[PDB]
Amino acid sequence: QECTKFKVSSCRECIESGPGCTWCQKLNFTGPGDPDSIRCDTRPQLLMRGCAADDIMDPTSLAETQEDHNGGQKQLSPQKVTLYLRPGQAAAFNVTFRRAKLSSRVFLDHNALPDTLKVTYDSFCSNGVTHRNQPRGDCDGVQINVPITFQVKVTATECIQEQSFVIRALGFTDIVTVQVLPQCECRCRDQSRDRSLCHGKGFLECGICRCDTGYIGKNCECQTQGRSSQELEGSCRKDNNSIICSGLGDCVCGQCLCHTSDVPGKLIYGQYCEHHHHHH
Ligand SMILES: *[C@@H]1O[C@H](CO)[C@@H](O)[C@H](O)[C@H]1NC(C)=O
Ligand SMILES: *[C@@H]1O[C@H](CO)[C@@H](O)[C@H](O)[C@H]1NC(C)=O
Ligand SMILES: *[C@@H]1O[C@H](CO)[C@@H](O)[C@H](O)[C@H]1NC(C)=O
Repeated sequence: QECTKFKVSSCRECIESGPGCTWCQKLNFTGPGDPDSIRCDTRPQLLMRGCAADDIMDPTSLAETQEDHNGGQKQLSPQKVTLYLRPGQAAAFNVTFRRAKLSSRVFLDHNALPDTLKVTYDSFCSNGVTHRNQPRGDCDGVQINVPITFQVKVTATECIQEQSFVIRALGFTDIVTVQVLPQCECRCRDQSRDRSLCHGKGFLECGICRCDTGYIGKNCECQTQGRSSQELEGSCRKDNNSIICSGLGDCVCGQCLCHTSDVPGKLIYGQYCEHHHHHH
């Protein structure tokens, strides 16, 4: 929790909806009556609905760090950082400053960023003052050979374009190079290893079948044979102002297939899944 979403139709659209949002790519996850957007929810919700660990798509903001050989750099480490940023979720990483002669007071800052990137600093000073969530790193009472730590937190407001920026301690030539990359795309299972997926009449895209022309259904199971995909839906809805199969079933090649329940003695029946029995 929490995931706010509206009629999401792809894994990326789900990820973009907020850091609490995750996407279930499980084949047939959306049973009768359930639209594609049910695939997008908080991790605990999907788990509870039977989405397995390998089927929850949930890329996360993260930092990778690299240090050059030695000399290299002396005072700031690490020398290279790569961030993968999911919108709304901070990536955190630590920069160490090691005084050599100067200076007693040390500030940490970065070059101007686009409005899409928010950066704050925690300062873990040795004197031992602590600052948190500040626009700049700031430590007084810095001493030679006793390293100080700054925690850098970077948040993107969108799926950003790959860019770089630098972090520097004021008065020093040292550079921390920060590579910034988006983390918005899902790594989903494609249909390469099974020609029967989506009945071999559509493309599998993070659990959703995108059916070839002349085929409809969650699994592309229904050939239309030019009966319009409308005519077909018409025998699944009671009136033009009503919803298909009462919101409780799928229109499967012109006929409602109703949600089955594990609850005794619940039965959803009728031409449009309109009869909701509690005593069957
Ligand atoms: C998905 O459901 C369809 C029912 O139309 C079925 O043909 C297919 O075997 C199912 N695939 C799974 C569970 O992997
Ligand atoms: C950075 O260092 C601080 C202070 O030692 C520590 O509490 C924090 O967990 C570190 N942050 C990361 C991202 O490793
Ligand atoms: C009937 O209602 C559906 C519901 O969305 C709509 O797509 C369609 O425009 C309507 N058709 C006519 C001709 O009334």
